[PDB]
Amino acid sequence: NVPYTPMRWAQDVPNTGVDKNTRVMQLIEAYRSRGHLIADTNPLSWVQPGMPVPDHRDLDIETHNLTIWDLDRTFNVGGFGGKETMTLREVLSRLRAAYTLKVGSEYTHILDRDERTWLQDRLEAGMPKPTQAEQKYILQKLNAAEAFENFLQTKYVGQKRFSLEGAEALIPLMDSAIDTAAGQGLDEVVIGMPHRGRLNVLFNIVGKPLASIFNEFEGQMEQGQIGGSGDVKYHLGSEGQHLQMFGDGEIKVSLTANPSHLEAVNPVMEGIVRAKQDYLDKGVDGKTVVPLLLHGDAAFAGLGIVPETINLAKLRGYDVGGTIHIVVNNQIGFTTTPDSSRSMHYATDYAKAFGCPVFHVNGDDPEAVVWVGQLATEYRRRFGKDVFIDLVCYRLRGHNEADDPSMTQPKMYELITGRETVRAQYTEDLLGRGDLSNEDAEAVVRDFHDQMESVFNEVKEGGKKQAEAQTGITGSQKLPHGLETNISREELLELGQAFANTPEGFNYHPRVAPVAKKRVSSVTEGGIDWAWGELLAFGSLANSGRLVRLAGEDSRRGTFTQRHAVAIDPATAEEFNPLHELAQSKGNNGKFLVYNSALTEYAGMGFEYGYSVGNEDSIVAWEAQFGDFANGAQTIIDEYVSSGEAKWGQTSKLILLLPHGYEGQGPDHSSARIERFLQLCAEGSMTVAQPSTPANHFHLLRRHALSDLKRPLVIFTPKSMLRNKAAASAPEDFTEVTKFQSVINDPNVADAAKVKKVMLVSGKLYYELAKRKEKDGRDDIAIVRIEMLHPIPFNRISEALAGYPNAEEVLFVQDEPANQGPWPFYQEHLPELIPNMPKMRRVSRRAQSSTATGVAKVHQLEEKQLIDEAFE
Amino acid sequence: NVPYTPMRWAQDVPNTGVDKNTRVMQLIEAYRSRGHLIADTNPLSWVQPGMPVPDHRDLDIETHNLTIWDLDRTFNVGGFGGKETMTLREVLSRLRAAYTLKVGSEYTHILDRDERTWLQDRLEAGMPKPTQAEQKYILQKLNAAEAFENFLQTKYVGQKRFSLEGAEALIPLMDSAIDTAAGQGLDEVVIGMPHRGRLNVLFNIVGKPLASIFNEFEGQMEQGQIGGSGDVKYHLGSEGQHLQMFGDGEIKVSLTANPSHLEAVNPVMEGIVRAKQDYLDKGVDGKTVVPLLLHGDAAFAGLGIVPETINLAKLRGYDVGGTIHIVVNNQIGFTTTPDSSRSMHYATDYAKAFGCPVFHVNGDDPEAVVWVGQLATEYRRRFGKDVFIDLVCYRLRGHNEADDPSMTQPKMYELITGRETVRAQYTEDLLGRGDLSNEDAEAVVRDFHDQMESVFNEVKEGGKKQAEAQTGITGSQKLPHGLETNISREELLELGQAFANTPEGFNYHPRVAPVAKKRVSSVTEGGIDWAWGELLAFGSLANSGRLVRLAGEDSRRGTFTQRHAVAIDPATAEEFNPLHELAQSKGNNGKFLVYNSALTEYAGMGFEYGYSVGNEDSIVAWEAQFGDFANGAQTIIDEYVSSGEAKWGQTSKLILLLPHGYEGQGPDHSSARIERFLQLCAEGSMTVAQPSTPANHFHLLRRHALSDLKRPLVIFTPKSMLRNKAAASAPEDFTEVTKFQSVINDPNVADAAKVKKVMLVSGKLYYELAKRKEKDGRDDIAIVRIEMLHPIPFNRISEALAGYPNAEEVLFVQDEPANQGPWPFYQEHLPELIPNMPKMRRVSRRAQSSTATGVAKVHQLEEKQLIDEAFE
Ligand SMILES: CC(=O)SCCNC(=O)CCNC(=O)[C@H](O)C(C)(C)COP(=O)(O)OP(=O)(O)OC[C@H]1O[C@@H](n2cnc3c(N)ncnc32)[C@H](O)[C@@H]1OP(=O)(O)O
Ligand SMILES: CC(=O)SCCNC(=O)CCNC(=O)[C@H](O)C(C)(C)COP(=O)(O)OP(=O)(O)OC[C@H]1O[C@@H](n2cnc3c(N)ncnc32)[C@H](O)[C@@H]1OP(=O)(O)O
Ligand SMILES: Cc1ncc(C[n+]2csc(CCOP(=O)(O)OP(=O)(O)O)c2C)c(N)n1
Ligand SMILES: Cc1ncc(C[n+]2csc(CCOP(=O)(O)OP(=O)(O)O)c2C)c(N)n1
Ligand SMILES: [Mg+2]
Ligand SMILES: [Mg+2]
Repeated sequence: NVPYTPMRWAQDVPNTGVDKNTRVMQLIEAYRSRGHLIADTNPLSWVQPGMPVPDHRDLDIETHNLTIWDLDRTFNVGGFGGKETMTLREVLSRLRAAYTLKVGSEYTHILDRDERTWLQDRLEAGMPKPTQAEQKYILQKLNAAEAFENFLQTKYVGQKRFSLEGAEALIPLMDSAIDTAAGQGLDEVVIGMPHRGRLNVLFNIVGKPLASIFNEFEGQMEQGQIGGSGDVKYHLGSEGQHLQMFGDGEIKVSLTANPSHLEAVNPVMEGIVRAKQDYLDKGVDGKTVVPLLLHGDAAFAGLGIVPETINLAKLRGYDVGGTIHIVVNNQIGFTTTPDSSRSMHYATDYAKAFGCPVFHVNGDDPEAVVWVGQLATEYRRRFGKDVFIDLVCYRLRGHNEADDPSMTQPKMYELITGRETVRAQYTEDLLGRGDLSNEDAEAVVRDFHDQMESVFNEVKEGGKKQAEAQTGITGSQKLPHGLETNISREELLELGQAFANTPEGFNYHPRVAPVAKKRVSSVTEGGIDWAWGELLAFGSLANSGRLVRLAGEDSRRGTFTQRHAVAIDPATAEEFNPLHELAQSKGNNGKFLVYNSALTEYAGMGFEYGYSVGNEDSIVAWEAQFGDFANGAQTIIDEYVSSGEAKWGQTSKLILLLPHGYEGQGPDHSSARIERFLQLCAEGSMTVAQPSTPANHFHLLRRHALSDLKRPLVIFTPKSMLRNKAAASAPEDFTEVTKFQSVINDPNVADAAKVKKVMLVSGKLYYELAKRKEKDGRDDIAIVRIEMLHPIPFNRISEALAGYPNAEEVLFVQDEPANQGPWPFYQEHLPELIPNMPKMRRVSRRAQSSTATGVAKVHQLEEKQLIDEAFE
Repeated sequence: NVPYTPMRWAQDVPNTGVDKNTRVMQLIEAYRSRGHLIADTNPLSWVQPGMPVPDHRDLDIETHNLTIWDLDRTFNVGGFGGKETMTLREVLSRLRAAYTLKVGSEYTHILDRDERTWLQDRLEAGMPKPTQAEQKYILQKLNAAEAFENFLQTKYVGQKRFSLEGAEALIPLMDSAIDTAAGQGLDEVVIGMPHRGRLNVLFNIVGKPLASIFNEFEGQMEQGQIGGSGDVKYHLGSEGQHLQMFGDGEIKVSLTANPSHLEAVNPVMEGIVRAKQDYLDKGVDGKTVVPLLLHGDAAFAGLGIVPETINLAKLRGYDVGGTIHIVVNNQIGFTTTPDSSRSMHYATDYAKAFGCPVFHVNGDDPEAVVWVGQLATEYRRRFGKDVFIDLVCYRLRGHNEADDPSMTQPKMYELITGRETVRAQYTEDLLGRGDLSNEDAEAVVRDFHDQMESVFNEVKEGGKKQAEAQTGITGSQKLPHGLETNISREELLELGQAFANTPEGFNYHPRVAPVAKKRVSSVTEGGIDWAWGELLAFGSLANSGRLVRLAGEDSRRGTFTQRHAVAIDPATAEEFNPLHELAQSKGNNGKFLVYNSALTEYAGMGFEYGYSVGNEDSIVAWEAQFGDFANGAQTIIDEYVSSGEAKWGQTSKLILLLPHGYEGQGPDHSSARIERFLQLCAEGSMTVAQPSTPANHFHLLRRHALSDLKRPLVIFTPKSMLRNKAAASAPEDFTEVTKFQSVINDPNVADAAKVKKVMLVSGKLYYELAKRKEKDGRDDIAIVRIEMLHPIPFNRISEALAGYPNAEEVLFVQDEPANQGPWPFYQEHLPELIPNMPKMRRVSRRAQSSTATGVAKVHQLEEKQLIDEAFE
């Protein structure tokens, strides 16, 4: 059992052609670059049958024209090993000790010279010898891990727990990293992980009490929100403190909630870290909250969310100072082996796309694992980049504790069954080298087992409660009754002037300058458009002292060239942000931050959800280029935004801005899928709206921000109505009207006793129906708008309908096909809530498999047909 | 304007320490590895503010301790340039000519020695000088590209076309690759691409007639399916032939349809290629259909689907022999620059994760572009791997032709406006070197313009038609009336025996052997379970002579350990596939292929959809581990599966198998979201079913496969009912019952005149209601099952209800919450279709924000409450 190729027999060769010093330098370079291919990093003596084996002929002395006859000759090595001269025997010895034992390293692909040199120097010095106290501490942590698993196995046999047996070195690795961070003087560590070994990390790293975990197994579950539904035990989070064992440091440790969908926590935990860093406010030399992210081997190589999130690492609105990644490589999926899971040689090969170092370590050598953890945390602090650790280990049982792995992997489980554990091997090694006594080794085991037995008995004394029905979360938060959302006239004029107070030698672009002038004059003469209404809302909130963040694709300029929140000078390329300047000059330390995202919907929306959870007092909004591209983030909508409160008691106030409207641009530029969002709504989970005037958009945003109702808000924004002059607003609507309106009654009814038809509408189709009513002189019709879709404002609709006492019909008019839009939701729910209402009649487009037509002339024909049908 | 650092002044250094020959060899290695960092590959003299500049100090002679005084000394170079000895002046000259001009190359990261040597040899030989005929051919293609763009600009000013101006060298690059493939003797080339330059590729590469394109611009659109809705002009496909210009070769060229969602065509086009290769059947040395895939720079770096699809390249059921990738790098997104789009230095850095070569080429040197195209196609044929080309160019106008790019990128568009085009530069170069006459150069332009003018006039003679309403696609395909789907008794016994005809020294695993015995005995004694019913269906179809493909996560064994389609011997690890053996021994050349996928839902389902389009006569099925993970493939469901026929006239017969059932395993292991699928259904777009007996599943699959209705099928499969003994089937149900049943009436009604309540149910809740009815002895109830959900079998439901003439109530019973499951769909539609039916009454769980509870005791309490409410 020796891992190297034997020395071969050959004749001595002449020193002609390429000199032999050149050949020894090429050998040094080959080991530094490719020595990881023959390193002792696998605990099993296992080669997977269907995977390609890379060529490693570069690592034998025959390929470089050297021979056994050169081993005692002396060569120039140019500073290698801190020496100018050396023998080939000593060169080989040093290379093999540094690159071929229990740690394999990849770092030669890095482009910067100072980075490479730092790693090379530390990797060739070697691992320093640890003290006896340190060694005993590693043994205590290994014992805790294994003991906890065995206890649960014995007391709860059938129950599913996802054990860590085979990979117990994870606990001392995570402990090493957190300890190093506490020594550097940082503030917090945030963890995200999957199912494998979660209950073990909660108890041994985060500090969740043991009574809580035993209660969970007996069927008593802690309640997050009053009337909530809950979730399984390996999807929950917690908080705690960590004290340095040999130091005076202290750090805070947190773990975040997640669903079963793998790798969906990656963008969410990045956002939590960014929000916490922004609140501390320590600058460019700060970045004092550390992200620690755990993965599995199959998931890391397979799912596309992983590289999509790593791509945000060095961008302006997303940087968090680097991420420490740990991949638990146990050489198997569920029933699938690596040959069917990836086309890369290693699972951690995405690192080479981003220019980052990788460390592969054997999971049966605990002292090497502790060294790699320390070295990774130091690299992050100095260079501010991502680092990857690959922990090679195995899985002792099946995927869960009810599965038999021998059915599909017979030969692999011949090597696994009946091994000795990592705790047993380490105890034997220390007793051999005289580093520990037997009394000590026996106390370590006895003490921990007594502790667990004590707690267990205490938990069984208390009787078990019986099951009870879950009530719901509708009334668990209060509604803001009697809140006024209008600003003063002085405040409005100041916001207007912000766009005239340019810096010293700044000029606008000729096509942007008219927009600025109109903003300054409109706050006194009238004609405020949609974009200006939105910015007035965010600006007012930033003045009062809040952090406002807006992110999305092309969101600084706007997709439809409507926003202009940051302007650029054509001559010098200088930037200007008016509303941020005004906010910083009022002495409440408010901020208005606008960012252009990368081209992603899954990672984008996930990052903003995380930001809202990490800072409860910020106002965050994510914008989509068109609302039709939000189905690329369906996982986030279904697993976090729509259902997080009912499952975990985690609340958010994220704002989604989704453009919507039927205008003839085709099936992928027409609908944001209102019907889908209204399906997800129940128990008052979130608010859904489609306003028709800039002032009403202003009031909706301000009510959300100033209330104490911590639930999300989904708005359906316009595309063509942005520049419609019948939709503009007057200044009195921002300063004398006090509240948001959910139903707007018809403003052009001469006499209410002559009405015989009522039309209900939502959105931009109002302005067409109104136009036609004026042209044809119809005094028997009244058009009523619905601005808030969920919840249903049934008291207001009832009040409006009651105002027309001679009505015989009610029509519901929409632009969308009959199986889309708000009609399905309203035809089900509204008749129950208003019993005395006449039967409703739909007027819409026919039902379709796609969203809309692809021909423009057909679109125009359909619209004419629709409006004609509405007016008999 | 010289691109190199000037030679510096220094003193001569002594030849001591590290020898100077060693230093010259290190310089050669540095240029081979990192010389692309200073290559002349950008047509503009532009450096983006905000992007990091890599260190390239390795490329100057000072860092290797050499000086101007060494330039005329002679050194040993070890075969470089085919010489044993050389001067430092000649070394530098050769390195600069190979690695620093118009082509930059990355290949030193490849692990195989033979690959590296092949590339190195061809890259240092240089580009061979082309003939005059070849040069004139390149000029014809450049002219065609530019001329077409200018014509459309002049005749249709406002209309959106997404021009290729700035990147016209793409047309000769694609032509070079297709020409090389025709010389190798291959069969087809399949293309997938986005919006940028699509109408140009359709006319100049694929051969779509010009009349068709002009008609599109005048509003006359070609119809795909009778009564279809359509799509915009830059989302359509076509077919054609390509003849070799200087050869006797011929090849077929195809382009595939796609939606606006970027990069969603990547898995679909890979599947099309695999299906075509399988039909030709030329073996391991075949792989004679070439995939050619075009991207944009922002999309390639940002979206996660790209690396997820590249990861399938070398896997057993997905390999297609390599893919040629082209990235059109025009240095801008929409309004976003590379500094805000990626954290990699180049857009093509994912190549380094997979071990593949990259070529960067200047888009204003057309002869170099043609060389790189040829070299890439040769590399693919020899090594069978992926290859990446980065074409560096610019965008002349805005994102579309209605946008002003100076608002946000002022300095970049100072360099672009008023340049001379690539056609103009190339014409000037050839006239200078005496390679072309003026008469020739003028004829090239005049001839092409005359051709276009001719066609245009012809198109305007014919009058324009007026718009007409679109009718729908419901009746465009026929239903299989009078088809019988039963097999013979002889066929059933033969299928059974397949599991007894083991190879010579094969034995089953002890926990798999009972399953095999039961399969052999059940075909004569009874008790056939769910999994065996499914396999009997697929086996029968493979016997008749069809290719059957089943793919999914852990689909060979089954997630619930139920299928065992391939078995493994514990002693030797040999594999056995019974139903494939039987099919190949019947002389119709049938196949049963089962594969375990990687851990992906987006790339998995996309690949299977593509397979169904590439071979219309195959039976393809994709399986999900649980139906709750299908929201990771929402793009494919919404943009391709649900709506492809109505948009493009593209038909498919894919089968989706989605596990579903409420059993107490929590919110991410309970629902496949039936409500979402029933929203997408209209115009008879696809079939949705939830069967309750193995025989009925058998008949459903066989009706789909033997009919001529080319639409998809979505089935909701069980988890616990897999092993329920009340659900098993007898042999007569496969051999004497002729058809599939859509409604199953109650089999335990003594007297039909005493019934006073009818219950409607679907799925596994039947077996609980039936149980209770027997226990309590209720003769006033009848339970009726619905097996096909869409379309609605309203004639059968009417017939069943009419059989009970004294009924007073109808109850609809489901397990799902009230805002989920089939109730929303049925409460809307069923009362209209059956006017005389009593009012329906719901019995279900309450409405919820999440799918299900997380506590198991609460689940049991809810189920009891539900069934009690049903029975008064
Ligand atoms: C979904 C959520 O965010 S929590 C909703 C929880 N409640 C329910 O779902 C119970 C059933 N629903 C209902 O009774 C109705 O839909 C209601 C009460 C929410 C609204 O019905 P109406 O009375 O017709 O609506 P109206 O617009 O008059 O609202 C009344 C008050 O509620 C407030 N309000 C209503 N919806 C919201 C909301 N989403 N956010 C904040 N305040 C709200 C209004 O500001 C108003 O305050 P005021 O009394 O100071 O003027
Ligand atoms: C969605 C698709 O795949 S195409 C559907 C197109 N048609 C429509 O949508 C029109 C409206 N729909 C209807 O009228 C009804 O829903 C129907 C006609 C589909 C079924 O009505 P019912 O008579 O209640 O159902 P039933 O199951 O008895 O169907 C009768 C016949 O239709 C056939 N059939 C029904 N649905 C399908 C289907 N999805 N695939 C194949 N055959 C089908 C049955 O095989 C049967 O054939 P048979 O006459 O040889 O016995
Ligand atoms: C997105 C998604 N797809 C599929 C699954 C089903 N699933 C659960 S565990 C698992 C295997 C995970 O393998 P690996 O990442 O190696 O985890 P390990 O069991 O080794 O810790 C799969 C496919 C899932 N939960 N989420
Ligand atoms: C999935 C998705 N997200 C967003 C968009 C919106 N969109 C259309 S084009 C575009 C920019 C594409 O940039 P690039 O890939 O460089 O293309 P180019 O215009 O340079 O050809 C974006 C974000 C889209 N169509 N699809
Ligand atoms: Mg694993
Ligand atoms: Mg681009």
